[PDB]
Amino acid sequence: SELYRQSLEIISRYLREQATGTSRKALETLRRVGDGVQRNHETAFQGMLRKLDIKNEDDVKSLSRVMIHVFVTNWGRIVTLISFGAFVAKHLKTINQESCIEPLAESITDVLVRTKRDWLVKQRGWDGFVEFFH
Amino acid sequence: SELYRQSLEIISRYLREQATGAKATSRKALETLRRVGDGVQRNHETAFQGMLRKLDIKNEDDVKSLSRVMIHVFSDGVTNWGRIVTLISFGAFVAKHLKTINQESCIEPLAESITDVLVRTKRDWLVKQRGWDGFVEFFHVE
Amino acid sequence: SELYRQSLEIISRYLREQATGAATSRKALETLRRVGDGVQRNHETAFQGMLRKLDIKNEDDVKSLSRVMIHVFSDGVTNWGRIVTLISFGAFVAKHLKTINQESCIEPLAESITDVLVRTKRDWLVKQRGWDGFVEFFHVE
Amino acid sequence: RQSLEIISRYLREQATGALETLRRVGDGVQRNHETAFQGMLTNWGRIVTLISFGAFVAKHLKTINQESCIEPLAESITDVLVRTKRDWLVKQRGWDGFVEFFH
Amino acid sequence: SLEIEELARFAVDEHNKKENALLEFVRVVKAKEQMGVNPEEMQTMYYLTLEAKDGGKKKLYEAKVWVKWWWGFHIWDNFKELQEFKPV
Amino acid sequence: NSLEIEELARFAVDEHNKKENALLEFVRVVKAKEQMGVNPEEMQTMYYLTLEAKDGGKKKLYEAKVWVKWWWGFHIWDNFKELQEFKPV
Amino acid sequence: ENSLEIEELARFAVDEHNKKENALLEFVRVVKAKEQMGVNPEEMQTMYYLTLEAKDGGKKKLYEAKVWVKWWWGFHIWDNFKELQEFKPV
Amino acid sequence: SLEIEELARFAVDEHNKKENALLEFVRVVKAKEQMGVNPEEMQTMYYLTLEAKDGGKKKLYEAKVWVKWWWGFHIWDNFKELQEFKPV
Repeated sequence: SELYRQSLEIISRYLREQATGTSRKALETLRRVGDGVQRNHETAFQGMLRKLDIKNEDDVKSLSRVMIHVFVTNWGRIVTLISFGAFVAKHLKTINQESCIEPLAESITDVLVRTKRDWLVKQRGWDGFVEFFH
Repeated sequence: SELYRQSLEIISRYLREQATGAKATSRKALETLRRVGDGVQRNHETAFQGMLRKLDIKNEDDVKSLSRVMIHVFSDGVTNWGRIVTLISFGAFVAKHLKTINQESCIEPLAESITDVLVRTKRDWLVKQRGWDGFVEFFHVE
Repeated sequence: SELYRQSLEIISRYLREQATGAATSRKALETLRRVGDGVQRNHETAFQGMLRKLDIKNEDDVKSLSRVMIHVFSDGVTNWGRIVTLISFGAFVAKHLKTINQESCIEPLAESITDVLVRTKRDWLVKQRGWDGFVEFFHVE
Repeated sequence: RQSLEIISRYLREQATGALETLRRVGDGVQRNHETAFQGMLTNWGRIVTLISFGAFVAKHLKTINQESCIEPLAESITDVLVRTKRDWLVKQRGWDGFVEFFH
Repeated sequence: SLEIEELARFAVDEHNKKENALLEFVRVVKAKEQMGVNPEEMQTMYYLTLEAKDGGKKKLYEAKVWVKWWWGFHIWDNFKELQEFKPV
Repeated sequence: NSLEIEELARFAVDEHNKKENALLEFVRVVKAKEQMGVNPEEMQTMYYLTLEAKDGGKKKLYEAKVWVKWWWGFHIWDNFKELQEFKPV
Repeated sequence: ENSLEIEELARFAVDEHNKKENALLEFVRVVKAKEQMGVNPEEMQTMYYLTLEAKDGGKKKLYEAKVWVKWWWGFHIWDNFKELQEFKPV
Repeated sequence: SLEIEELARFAVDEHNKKENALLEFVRVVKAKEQMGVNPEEMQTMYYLTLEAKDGGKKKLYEAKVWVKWWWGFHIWDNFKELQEFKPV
C-alpha cells in the first residue's frame, strides 16, 4: 500500500541511521523520541533480547512471529516497537549480522501495517504520529 | 508506641537482609514482606533503576529528602498495602544500591526515615487496618 | 474561599432541583444531572434501606447525618465516584424531606454536606483542580 | 430429599402467615431484596437468597390464587439447587454447614 | 458510625418487636466491636450502649448484635440478629 | 459477556424511549463491539450495539453507543451507564 | 489474549519450581488452564490451576501447578504479586 | 516533587549533552506545571527553576521540559524533551 511504502521507508531509514550513527516529519519525530525510549528501556530491551537467541535470519523471522502475536493501540507503543527494532539493529551490527538489518525493518513494518492498519487509516497514518509527539 | 516499634523492627530487618543477601505479628509481617517484596522488586526492577539513576543519595539529608518524596505518592487519595509494600520494596532496592556504593551507614537511617514518614502520615489508616496484622492478611492466600 | 462558594452553589442547586421536579459551576451541575440521576436509580434500594434506619427530624439530625456520610472515606480511598454517590444520597434525602413536608431542612442539608466535604477533602479537591476534575472524570473518552 | 422438605416447609409457612435458620435469615433477606425480587418475574448467602426468592414467589402465588403451584415451586427450586451445586453442597457438609454459616 | 447508628436503631426496632415494647431510639453513647475469630469469616459481634425514650423517660440499654456479611449477586448482603437487649 | 450485552441493549432502548419519548420494544442483540479504556485510569468502556426492536408492530435495526464509567465505591465496583447515540441502521 | 498470559504463568510456575527445589525442568506447553477468581470485589486475587508439560532430562512429563495472583491499585496502574503455591507430578 | 526532581536532573543532563557542558544538578528551588489544553492530550509543560554548580560555583537556571505521557505495555511511559535551558 501507499502507507506501507512510506512505513518501510521511515522504519528502514531510521533503523539504518540508528545502526550507523510526512516522511521527513516522521523521521525527525522518530529521531527525537526513539533514543529517549531506548535509553529508558535499555535494561528492558537487554533482558528481552537476552531471552531471544538472534544469531541468524531464522531468529529474525521467528522474532516477527512473537512480535505479531504479542501485539490498546497508540503512537507510544508503536514508537516502542520501532525503538526495539533500532536496539536489535545496533546489536546485529555488533555481532557482524548487518545483512539482517533490512529484513528486521521489513519484519517490523509487516507486523505494524498488518495488525494495526485499521487504526493508521483512522489516524491519517504518519501525519498522526507527528501530531502525537508534536 | 507499639505500631512504631513494630514498623521500625520490620522495615529495618527487611532492608538490612535485602542489602546483605541472606537471613508473632512482627515475625509473620517479615515472612510476608520476604515473599512479596522480592517479587515486587523483580516486577519494578526497571522502573526502580530508572528513578535511582535520576536521584542523589549522597548523605543522610538526601536519605531524609527521599523518604519525604516517597510518601508524597499517596496524595491522589488512595492508600493500600500493595502501595505500602512497593514503597518498602523501593527502600530495599535503594539499600542494595547503598551497599553496592559503600554507603552502608545510610541503610538504617533510610529504614528509620521510611518508618517515620509512614507512621506519621498513615497512623490512622494503619491502626484501622489492625496494624501489621492487616498486611499479613492482605497477602494471605484465600 | 472560591472552592467553598462553587461547591455550595453546585450542591445547593442540584439538591433543590432534584427535590422540586426540574461557567465551571454550569458544567459541574450538567455532569451532576447526567450522573446523580443514574447513581440514585442504581442505589435506590440501598438508599431506602439507610433512610428507614436514620432519624432526620431537625437540623441537629441533618448536621449529624453529614458527619456520618463523610466518615465513609476512612478506608483510605477518595474519588469522584464516591463523592457523586455522597451528593446523590443528599439528593435522595432532599426528595424524602420534600415528601414529609420538611422542605426547610433541604438547604441546611446542602450546606452541611458542602461544609463537611470542603473541610475534610480541601487538599484532595485542590489537587484535582476542583470541580474541573469532576467534569473531566465523567467526560466521555 | 432432606433439602426438599426444608425448602417446601419454609416456602409453605412463608406463603401463609435448617427451618429455624431460614426463619432467622429469610425474612431479613426478603425485606432488603423486596424490589429486586418484585421484578425477577457461589456461597450460602446467595443460596439462602434463592430459597428467600422461593418464599417471595410462594407469597405471590398465594395473592394471585395459585397456591397449588407452591409445592411444585419448592421441588423446582430444590432440583435446580442440588443439580447445580452438588459438588459445592457437599463441600459445606450439607445443611450442617448452612447452619454454621449463620450460627 | 453510620452502620453503628443503623445497628442501634435495628436493636431497638427488633427488641420492640420480640417483647411488645415501644422504645424510641435516641442515640448511641458507646460502640464496641469484637471482630471474627479470623478475617475470612466476615462476622462481627457489636456491643452497643444506647439511649431510648421508654414512655417519655430517657433510659440506657446494652444491645448485642451479631452481623455476618457475604457477597450478594451485585451487592454485599448480611444477616443481623439481636442476641441481648437489657436495661443498664 | 453476552448476558451483560443484552442488558445494555435493553438499557439503550429504555434510555432512547425516555430521551426521545418513544415506545420501541427490545427484541434482540445482532452484534456487539467494545472499545475499552485507552489507559488503566480511564476505567470506562464504549459499547457499540446493533439491536432489533419493534416500532408500531414492525421490527427494525438500530445502532446504540452506550458509555460505561466505573470506579471503586464502598466495598464494591460501581458504575454509571449513559446512552451516547441511538439511530436506525 | 488469555492463552498468552496463561502460557507466561506456566513458564513462571516452572521457573519458580526450578529455583525453589533446585531442579532444571524445561517448559514445553500448557495442557489445561482453570482459574478461580476472588469470592468478593475486595479479595482482588485469582488462583490459576495449570496442567503443563516440561522436559526432565529429555523425557516429556506432565505437572500440576497452582499459581496465586494478588492484585491492587498501584501508582496509576494495576499491580500484582504472583506466587507458586503447588507443583507436583501428575 | 519526585517526578519534579527527576525532570530537573534530566534537564541538566539533557542541557549539558546538547550544549557540551558539565553542570552538576543541586536542587529544584521552584516548579510550575502548564498542563495541556485538555487532559486527553496528557502532555504537560514543566517550568523549573533549579540550582546547578558550574565550575564549582552555585548558579540558577530556568528549564522548560515538555512531557508526552502514553499507556505503554505494562507501564506508564513518556517522552521527555528539554525545550529551553538558560541562566537567570
